[PDB]
Amino acid sequence: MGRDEAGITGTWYNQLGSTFIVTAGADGALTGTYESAVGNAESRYVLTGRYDSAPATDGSGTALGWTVAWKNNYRNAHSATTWSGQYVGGAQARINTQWLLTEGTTEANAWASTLVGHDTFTKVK
Amino acid sequence: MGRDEAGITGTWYNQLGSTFIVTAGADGALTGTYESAVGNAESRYVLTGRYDSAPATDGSGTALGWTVAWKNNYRNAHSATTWSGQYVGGAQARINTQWLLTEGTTEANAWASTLVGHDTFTKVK
Amino acid sequence: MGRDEAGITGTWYNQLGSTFIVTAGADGALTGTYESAVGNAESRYVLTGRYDSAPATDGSGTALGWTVAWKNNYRNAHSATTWSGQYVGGAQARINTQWLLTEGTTEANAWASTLVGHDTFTKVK
Amino acid sequence: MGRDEAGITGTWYNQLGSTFIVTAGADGALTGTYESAVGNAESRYVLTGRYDSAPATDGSGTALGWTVAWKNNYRNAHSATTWSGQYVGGAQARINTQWLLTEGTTEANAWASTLVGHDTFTKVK
Repeated sequence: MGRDEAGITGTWYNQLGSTFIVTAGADGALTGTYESAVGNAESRYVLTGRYDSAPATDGSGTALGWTVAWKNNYRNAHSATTWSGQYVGGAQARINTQWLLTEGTTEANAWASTLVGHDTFTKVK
Repeated sequence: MGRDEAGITGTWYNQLGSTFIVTAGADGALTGTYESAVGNAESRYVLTGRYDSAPATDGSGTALGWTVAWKNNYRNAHSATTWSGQYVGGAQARINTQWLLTEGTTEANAWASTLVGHDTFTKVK
Repeated sequence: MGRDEAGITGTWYNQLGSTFIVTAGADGALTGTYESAVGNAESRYVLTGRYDSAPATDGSGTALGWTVAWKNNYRNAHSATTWSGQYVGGAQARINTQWLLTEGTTEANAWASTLVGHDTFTKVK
Repeated sequence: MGRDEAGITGTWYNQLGSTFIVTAGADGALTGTYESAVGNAESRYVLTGRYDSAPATDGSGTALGWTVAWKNNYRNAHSATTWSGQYVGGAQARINTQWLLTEGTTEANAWASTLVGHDTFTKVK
């Protein structure tokens, strides 16, 4: 059982009103679904990622990351987002992330392929 | 069969001499192993990610991303990297990425939790 | 007179308790001083940057950016931070930024040269 | 006289064919003009920034950064780019950077305000 397997598993919400549904495996796996409240997206998309299943015991957060490719049965935005961040446990548990959103482009437009931003996920809202 | 399933599957190398071994699934899954030539890393680490299995047919690249958590049987760097980028097929196939490397930190040090960089992967070297 | 010259000029504070003192010029210049509450920093450092002196009139924010090199009479952290973001005017005025912090490194360590993060500045606190 | 004042001052070119014309001051200032070969840009734009005028003497690079707001007499792209990076001196001198490009947006679109990328500048091409 990963140190924060129970803390990470469940339904999370970010500041945009997106919904992150994840299961943390004992082995370090993250699996689930993502629903974006914004952008060229509708309904759920598959996500997969990894987390540190044996984090530091000095009060540090737990490093994790995941990917969504923005293709499902409804839409294809020809793009993928990766979130990189840390889980911080406790009464007001949080996942604090930064993300990179890449779209497929021509070589001439590849300089403009990637958005960067930050999302904070909580168990409420 | 994903449009670039065959193009993406295989062994890739970046400019640091790291080795990315990946299998692309028909469903959009990426699975495999990563070996970093640099940093607090030794041997292989599990990776998982996603790719656009039906990309644009206008000469755009194929969006993809993946995650490594830097824990294996040898070491634990209490960190995770996510790569976000695009696959560009052809004689000199490439995966062009940007990445985010987050370490677990205390809340006081969380401003300094995340490195950013860029890796280019080719099928040779 | 830049559209938001008066709105941007003044003393700003971020979520870390750092202090950003800036003058916006009619020509698009930003000049002032930065004092970091965290990291290898003490007292004030010179800053310079630019802003859009004729922003869109459709309720969009005002794009701006600035640089600090972390050398002053007290310390030299051999690093520079750049903030890129937008000014949003009104009762609860804000500057919403993302930043890149580069340290001088050897070529072997250059993959690890750059931190990324996000700061929100307000006129209170 | 800054350690790399003479090395940094001059005309630089990146991989897109953009032109960076800069003067490094003894005090740590960068001033000059930028001409982008791509995007919503024409002719020269003002730039300002900072560099470490007393870098480490252990073979590390020299940290620097600069800003362009994409307004000139010809066009206004309501955006600003900041480059953060390091200068590496020698026969094949380089400035290795990462950048953040923010556009002014509405609050509803602010998640999508910022591009990230990387530019390498050389004294030839």
